[PDB]
Amino acid sequence: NFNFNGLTGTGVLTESNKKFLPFQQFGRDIADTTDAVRDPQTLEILDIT
Amino acid sequence: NFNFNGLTGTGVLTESNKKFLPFQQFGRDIADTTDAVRDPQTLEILDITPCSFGGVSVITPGTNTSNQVAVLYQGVNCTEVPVAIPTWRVYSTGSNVFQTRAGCLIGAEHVNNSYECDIPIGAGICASYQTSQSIIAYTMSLGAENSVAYSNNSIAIPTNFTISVTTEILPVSMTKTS
Amino acid sequence: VDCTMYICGDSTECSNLLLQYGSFCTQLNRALTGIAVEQDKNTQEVFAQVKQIYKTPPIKDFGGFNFSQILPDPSKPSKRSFIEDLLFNKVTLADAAARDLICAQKFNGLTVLPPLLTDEMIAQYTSALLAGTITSGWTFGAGAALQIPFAMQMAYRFNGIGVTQNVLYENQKLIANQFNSAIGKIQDSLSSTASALGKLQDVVNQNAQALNTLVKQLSSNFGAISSVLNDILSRLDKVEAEVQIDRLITGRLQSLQTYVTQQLIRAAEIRASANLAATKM
Amino acid sequence: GKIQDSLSSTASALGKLQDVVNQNAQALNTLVKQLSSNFGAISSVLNDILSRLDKVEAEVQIDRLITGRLQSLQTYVTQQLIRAAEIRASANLAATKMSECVLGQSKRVDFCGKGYHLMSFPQSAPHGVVFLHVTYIPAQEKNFTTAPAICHDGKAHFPREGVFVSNGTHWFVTQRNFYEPQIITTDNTFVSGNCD
Amino acid sequence: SECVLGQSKRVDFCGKGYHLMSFPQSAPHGVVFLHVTYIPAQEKNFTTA
Amino acid sequence: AYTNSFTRGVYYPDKVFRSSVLHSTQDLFLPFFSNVTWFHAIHKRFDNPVLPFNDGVYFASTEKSNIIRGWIFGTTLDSKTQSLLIVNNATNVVIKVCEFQFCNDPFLGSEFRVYSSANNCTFEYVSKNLREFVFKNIDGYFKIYSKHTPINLVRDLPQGFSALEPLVDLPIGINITRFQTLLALAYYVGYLQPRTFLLKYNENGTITDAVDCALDPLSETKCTLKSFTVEKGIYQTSNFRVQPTESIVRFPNITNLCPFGEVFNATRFASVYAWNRKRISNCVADYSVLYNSASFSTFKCYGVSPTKLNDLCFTNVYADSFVIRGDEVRQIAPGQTGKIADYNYKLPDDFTGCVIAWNSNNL
Ligand SMILES: *[C@@H]1O[C@H](CO[C@@H]2O[C@@H](C)[C@@H](O)[C@@H](O)[C@@H]2O)[C@@H](O[C@@H]2O[C@H](CO)[C@@H](O)[C@H](O)[C@H]2NC(C)=O)[C@H](O)[C@H]1NC(C)=O
Ligand SMILES: *[C@@H]1O[C@H](CO)[C@@H](O[C@@H]2O[C@H](CO)[C@@H](O)[C@H](O)[C@H]2NC(C)=O)[C@H](O)[C@H]1NC(C)=O
Ligand SMILES: *[C@@H]1O[C@H](CO)[C@@H](O[C@@H]2O[C@H](CO)[C@@H](O)[C@H](O)[C@H]2NC(C)=O)[C@H](O)[C@H]1NC(C)=O
Ligand SMILES: *[C@@H]1O[C@H](CO)[C@@H](O[C@@H]2O[C@H](CO)[C@@H](O)[C@H](O)[C@H]2NC(C)=O)[C@H](O)[C@H]1NC(C)=O
Ligand SMILES: *[C@@H]1O[C@H](CO)[C@@H](O[C@@H]2O[C@H](CO)[C@@H](O)[C@H](O)[C@H]2NC(C)=O)[C@H](O)[C@H]1NC(C)=O
Ligand SMILES: *[C@@H]1O[C@H](CO)[C@@H](O[C@@H]2O[C@H](CO)[C@@H](O)[C@H](O)[C@H]2NC(C)=O)[C@H](O)[C@H]1NC(C)=O
Ligand SMILES: *[C@@H]1O[C@H](CO)[C@@H](O[C@@H]2O[C@H](CO)[C@@H](O)[C@H](O)[C@H]2NC(C)=O)[C@H](O)[C@H]1NC(C)=O
Ligand SMILES: *[C@@H]1O[C@H](CO)[C@@H](O[C@@H]2O[C@H](CO)[C@@H](O)[C@H](O)[C@H]2NC(C)=O)[C@H](O)[C@H]1NC(C)=O
Ligand SMILES: *[C@@H]1O[C@H](CO)[C@@H](O[C@@H]2O[C@H](CO)[C@@H](O)[C@H](O)[C@H]2NC(C)=O)[C@H](O)[C@H]1NC(C)=O
Ligand SMILES: *[C@@H]1O[C@H](CO)[C@@H](O)[C@H](O)[C@H]1NC(C)=O
Ligand SMILES: *[C@@H]1O[C@H](CO)[C@@H](O)[C@H](O)[C@H]1NC(C)=O
Ligand SMILES: *[C@@H]1O[C@H](CO)[C@@H](O)[C@H](O)[C@H]1NC(C)=O
Ligand SMILES: *[C@@H]1O[C@H](CO)[C@@H](O)[C@H](O)[C@H]1NC(C)=O
Ligand SMILES: *[C@@H]1O[C@H](CO)[C@@H](O)[C@H](O)[C@H]1NC(C)=O
Ligand SMILES: *[C@@H]1O[C@H](CO)[C@@H](O)[C@H](O)[C@H]1NC(C)=O
Repeated sequence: NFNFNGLTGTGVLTESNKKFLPFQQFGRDIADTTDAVRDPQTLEILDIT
Repeated sequence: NFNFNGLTGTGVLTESNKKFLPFQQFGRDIADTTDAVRDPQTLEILDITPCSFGGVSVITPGTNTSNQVAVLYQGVNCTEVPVAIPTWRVYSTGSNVFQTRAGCLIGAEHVNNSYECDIPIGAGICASYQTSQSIIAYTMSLGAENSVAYSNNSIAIPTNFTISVTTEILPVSMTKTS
Repeated sequence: VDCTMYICGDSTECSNLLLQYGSFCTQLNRALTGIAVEQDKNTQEVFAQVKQIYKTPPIKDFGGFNFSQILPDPSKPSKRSFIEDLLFNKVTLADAAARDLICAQKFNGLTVLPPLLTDEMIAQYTSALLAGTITSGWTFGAGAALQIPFAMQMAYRFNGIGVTQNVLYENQKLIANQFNSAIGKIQDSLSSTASALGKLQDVVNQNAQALNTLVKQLSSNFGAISSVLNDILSRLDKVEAEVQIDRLITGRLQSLQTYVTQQLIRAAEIRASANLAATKM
Repeated sequence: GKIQDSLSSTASALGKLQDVVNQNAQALNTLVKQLSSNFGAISSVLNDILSRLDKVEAEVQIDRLITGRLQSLQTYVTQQLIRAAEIRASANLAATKMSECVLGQSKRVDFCGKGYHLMSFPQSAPHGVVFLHVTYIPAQEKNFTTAPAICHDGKAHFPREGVFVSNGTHWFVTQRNFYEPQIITTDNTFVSGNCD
Repeated sequence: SECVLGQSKRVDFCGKGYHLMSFPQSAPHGVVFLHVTYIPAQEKNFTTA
Repeated sequence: AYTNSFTRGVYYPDKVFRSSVLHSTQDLFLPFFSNVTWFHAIHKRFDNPVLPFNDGVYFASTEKSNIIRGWIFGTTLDSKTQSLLIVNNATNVVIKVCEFQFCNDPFLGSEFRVYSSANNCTFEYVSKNLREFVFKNIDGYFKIYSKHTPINLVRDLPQGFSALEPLVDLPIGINITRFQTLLALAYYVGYLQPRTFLLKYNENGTITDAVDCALDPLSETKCTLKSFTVEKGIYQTSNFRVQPTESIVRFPNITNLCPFGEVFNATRFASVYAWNRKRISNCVADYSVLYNSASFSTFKCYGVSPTKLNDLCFTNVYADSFVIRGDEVRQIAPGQTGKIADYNYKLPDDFTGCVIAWNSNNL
C-alpha cells in the first residue's frame, strides 16, 4: 500500500526511467491512469507497477 | 426562446392553421413536447417547430495530402446554414455552397463530370480532391457503359486466356479478452 | 440519433450533467454510425457485382422470349421496369406514415440519412445485370460479356440440367410461350396482392416501430416530478433540479442503450440477408 | 509476383483484419476510460470517497460508481457478444471456402474469386486467413457466325459438346470457352429429327 | 435441400468423402443428417503420362 | 495596435507527467490565431493604461533592455480593497497582496514609485529576448505560467510553438478584475477563453504540438478523432444547432394584485380541526414579498423552488391557515403522521405547495 501526497492505493513501487519535468508530481499511462509518482522527499521517480 | 404562462422552450413561433377548440390551451407532440400554444393575450394559436439542427459531417482528403476540407450540414437547407452553430462563418461566406439531398454542402466545387465514388456523401453524390487542386463534388458514375453487340446469329468465343490470382481476406478470430 | 440531443434536448444544464456519464453518448453515436455505413456496404455487395453498365440492343430478337415486363421502361424518369414499379408501389404503400412521424419526431434529435445509391442507380445496376444476362449468358460474370443468341444460351441452360439441347431447339416456341405466360403470372401476382412482399415491409415496420417506441420513451417520468425536462428547469433551483434531471438522464440513456443494442442485432440480421442476396446474385 | 508486390506496397488490402483489431482495441480503451467518469459521484477515484466520507454517505457515492461501472461492463460485453457473432460468420465462411475452394474446385460463380475457379491456396494472417484464388479468365474473344444445328441429308445435327461457328466460308465445331475449331463430324455431333 | 433432396458436389458440405446421399433424422430441438459418402481406398501406384 | 497569436500561449494544464500520447483537456486557453492587442512601451508609447483582466490574461514581451518589470492586479486599486503586486526589482522578484494605494502612474527608474502606501498585507513572497506569461484566478488560487525564448526580430510576435511551464501557485483569495503593467524608466496582451485542446506529448513528455479543437472543421475532426493525422473520409464531427435570437415572455395581462396580505395578517386564525381555505385566483402575485419578509420561522416548499416561485404561473392557488403548537409544525409536511397530520390536516404524498409558519406567542 502507498500514500504519496494523498494519492492512496496499492502497487509495486519500482525505480523509474521516466523523466518527469521539475514541476510534475504524478505520471500516467496512455489511458490517463496512474503510472508513476515523484517521492516528496528524495524527488526520485517511482513506477507504480 | 418562448415562455407562455410559464411553459418555456425554444422554437420558431408560427401562425397555426390547427383549429383549437375554444377551451383548449396547448397542443402536444407524441413526446409531450409542445406542438402548438394559445397566446394568453390575443388568444391566437401558434404552431411551434424547433430551431433547425443537423449533423456537421466534415469531408476531407488525408491531412498528408491537404488541409482543405468541405462541410456537409446534414438535413438542413443552405439558406439556413450561415447564421449559427462551434463557429466558422468564413466557410458559409465562401463561393462554394451546394444543396445536396443529404444536406447543404459548403466548400466543395460542384462539377458536371462523373467519376467513381471517392468519398461518399449520399443520394448519389460523392466528393474527391482533384484538379489547382480543389474538393470537387459530383454524381458518382456507376461504371463504364457498354453495348454488348448482341445479334440472333452472332457468338463471341475467347481465343486466349489469363490465369488470374485473386487475394481474398477473411477474419477468423478476435482477441480473447476476459 | 444524437445521444445528447435526445436525452437533454436544448438544455445546457442537463448536458453538463450528461458529461459526467462520459463516453456512453459517444459509443451510441458511433455504434449507430457503423450500422448506417453497413447499409451502403450491404447494397454495394448485392448490386455492384457488375463492372460495366451493359445495354440491351434496340433489336430485341431474343427468339420469342419476351422480357418486356422485366426490362427497363424508358417512358419514366426513374426508368424502372414494369415489375420494379409494382414492387416499388406495394412497399411504399407502407413507407420507404413512419417518415412523416419521424420528421415530426425529429424535434427529439432523430435523423434519417439518405442511402448512397438512389432508386435510380439501383435500377440502373439491375438493368446492367439483366441486360448482361440475356445478351451474354454467365460470361459477363466471369469476364467480358461474350454475346450469344438467347435461344442458344437457353440451350446451354438445358445442358446444365442434363436435358439435351435438341429438346430446347425442337420445343423453343412452346418453351418461350411457357416463359412468357409465367412472367405474366408474376406481373398479375404482384399487381394483385401486397402480401408477397411481407419480408421487405416487415423490416420497414420494425424500424418504424423501434423509433416510435424510442420517441414515446421521452414521455416517461422515470420517477421525476415531470416528464417534460423544461418543467424542472422552470421550477426547481439547481441543487434540487439536478436530482430530478438525473432520473430523466438515467432512464433516457437506458432507452437509447436498449434501442441501439436492438438495432445492432437487426443490422446483423439484415447483413446476413444481404450476404445471401449477394450470393444469389 | 503481383500478389507479393501488392501486399508489399498498398496499405488498404488487409483492411478487414486491421479493422477487427481496431474495433476490439478501441472497445478496451473505451471501457478503461469509463473508469474516469463520475456518474454523479463526488470523485471517480473510488479511494477518495472512502477516505473523504463517512460510511453511510460513502455508500451513496459508491453505489453511483458501481451502477455506472457495471453499466459500462454490460455495454462492453453486449457489444462484444454481437461482434463475436460477426466473427463467427466470417469464420464459418472462411471454413467453407477452405473446404470448397482449397480442398476442392468450386462450380459456384464468384465464390472463389472472379473467373472460373481453378484452385486456391490458403495463407495465414494475424487473426485471419488469406485465400489466393487462382482462376481462368476468358480473353481476346473473336466474333463468329453461329447456328443451333447443321442440316445435312435432311436431318438435324447438334454438337455433342461445344458450339458451331463459321469463319464466313467454312463451318466448324468448337468448345465454348476456348476457340479450337474442328471439322463438323459424325463423331462430334448427334442427330435428332428432320431439319424443319 | 442440398444434401438430402439432392447430391452435393460442394466439398465437405455433406460429410467427408464424395457425397452420395444423406438421410434426415429428427432430434430434440435439432436435426441429424446421416451423410452417406464414397471414400476411395486401397490405392496403388502407377506410372502416368 | 493589434496582431495575430500564431499558436502561442499553450501551457501545461496540470502537474501530471504524460508521454508519447495525445490528450484532450478542457480549460481556459488563448484561442489559436486570436486578435491580440499590441503595446509599444520604451524608456514610443509611454501611457500604458490599466486593462481589464477578464477570465485571465496571456502576456508576452519582445525586449532587449529589461524595460518591463511587473504587474499589479485587483479591482478598485485604491486601498478600498486588497490588490496583488508582482514586481521584479534589480535583485529580486517580489509578490505581495496588500490594500495598496497605488500611484496614478506607477513606474520604476534608483526609483520605485509604485504605491503611496500599503496596509493589511496578507501574503508576501520574495524570490533578443521573448518572455511569455499567463495569469489565472481559479479554484481559490492565483496561478502563473511562463517561458523565456531567444529571438532575433525588430517587430511583431514571432511564429512557432512553445508551451509555458507553471511558475507559481498563490493561495490568495482576493477578487481581481483589472491589471496594469509596471515599467522601468513592446508587449502583447491576449485574453483566455474556455477551449478544448488536444495536446501532443513527446517521448520526453514535453508538449510539442496542440490542436485548438474549436478553431476550424479540420481541427475539430483532428480533435474528435483524437489524432493529429486524419485519413481521407467523411467525419461526423459535431451538431449544427441554431441559437435563439431573443426571448419572448407572454404571461396573462391581469392587473389585479393577489390579496395575500389578509391571510398572513389576519387578526384571528381558524382552529386546526376546522382549518380555513381561501381561493386565490384571477390575480397577479409577488411571492418575493413573502419570501423576503424574513418574518417566518419556517418556509418549506415541495416540488417548487421558493425563488423560482415568482417566475411561474398557476391555474389556481389555495391558502390554508390554522394555529398549532411549535412542536407540531414538523407534522405539516407530506407523508407525515400524528394527531395533527392524521386527524386535523393531511397533505398528499405528491404535494406541490409551500408551508409557511411563524411564532404567534405575541397574539
Ligand atoms: C464483334 O462484332 C461486333 C459487331 O458484330 C459484327 O457482326 C459479327 C457477326 C462479326 O462479323 C463482326 O466482325 C461484326 O463487326 C463489334 O461491335 C462493335 O463494337 C464497336 C466498339 O468496339 C462499336 O463502336 C460498334 O457500334 C459495334 N457494332 C455493333 C453493330 O454493335 C465488336 O467490336 C466485335 N468485337 C470484337 C472483339 O471483334
Ligand atoms: C430551401 O430554402 C428555400 C428558401 O430559403 C426554398 O426556396 C423557396 O421555396 C418556396 C417553395 O417551398 C418557393 O415558393 C420560393 O420561391 C423559393 N425561394 C427561393 C429563393 O428559391 C427551397 O425550396 C428550399 N429547399 C428545400 C429542399 O428545403
Ligand atoms: C411482349 O409483352 C408485352 C406485354 O408486356 C406486349 O405488349 C402488349 O401488346 C398488346 C398487343 O398484343 C397491347 O394490347 C398491350 O397494351 C401491350 N402492353 C404493353 C405493356 O406494351 C408485347 O406485344 C409482347 N411482344 C411479343 C413479341 O410477344
Ligand atoms: C406438353 O405440355 C404443353 C403444355 O404446357 C402442351 O402444349 C399445349 O398443347 C396444346 C395442343 O395439344 C395447345 O392447345 C396448347 O396451347 C399448348 N400449350 C402451350 C402453352 O403452348 C404440349 O402439347 C405437351 N406436349 C406433350 C408431348 O405432351
Ligand atoms: C475459313 O477456314 C478455312 C479453313 O477450313 C480457310 O480455308 C483455307 O484458306 C487458305 C487461304 O486463305 C488456303 O490456303 C487453305 O488451303 C484453305 N484451307 C481449306 C481447308 O480450305 C478459309 O480461308 C477461311 N475463311 C475465312 C474467311 O477466314
Ligand atoms: C469582483 O469585483 C467585481 C467588480 O470589479 C464585481 O462585479 C460586480 O458585481 C455586481 C453584482 O454583485 C454587479 O452589479 C456589477 O455590475 C459588477 N461589476 C462589474 C464591473 O462587473 C464582482 O461581483 C466581484 N466578485 C466578488 C466575488 O467579490
Ligand atoms: C528587491 O526587493 C527586496 C525585498 O523584497 C530587497 O531585499 C531586501 O533588501 C534589504 C536591504 O535594502 C535587506 O535588509 C532585506 O533583508 C532584503 N530582503 C530580502 C527578503 O532579501 C532588495 O534589496 C531589493 N532590491 C533592490 C535593488 O533594492
Ligand atoms: C484593515 O482592515 C480592517 C478590516 O479588515 C479595517 O477595519 C475597518 O476600519 C473602518 C474604519 O477605517 C471601519 O469603518 C470598518 O468597520 C472596519 N472593518 C472591520 C471589519 O472592522 C481597517 O481600517 C484596515 N486598515 C486600514 C489602515 O485601513
Ligand atoms: C529526449 O531526451 C533525450 C535525452 O534524455 C534526447 O536524446 C539526446 O538527443 C541528442 C540530440 O538532440 C543526442 O546528441 C544525445 O546523444 C541524445 N541522448 C541520448 C541518451 O540518446 C532526445 O533528443 C530528446 N528528444 C526530444 C524530442 O526532446
Ligand atoms: C527531505 O529529506 C531528504 C533526505 O531524505 C533531503 O534530501 C531533502 O532535501 C529534504 N527536503 C527538503 C525540502 O530539504
Ligand atoms: C389582454 O389585452 C388584450 C388586448 O391587447 C385584450 O383583448 C384581452 O382581453 C386582455 N386579456 C384578458 C384576459 O382580458
Ligand atoms: C504520405 O504520403 C507519402 C507520399 O508523398 C507516403 O510516402 C507516406 O507513406 C504517406 N503517409 C501517410 C500516413 O499516408
Ligand atoms: C451543368 O449542366 C447543366 C445542364 O445539365 C448546366 O445548366 C450547367 O450550367 C452546368 N454547369 C457547369 C458548371 O458546367
Ligand atoms: C482586433 O479587434 C479590434 C476590436 O476589438 C479591432 O479594432 C481590430 O481591427 C482587430 N484587429 C485587426 C488586426 O483587425
Ligand atoms: C403584513 O403587514 C406588514 C406590515 O405590518 C407587511 O410588511 C406585510 O407585507 C403584510 N403581509 C403580507 C403578506 O403582505
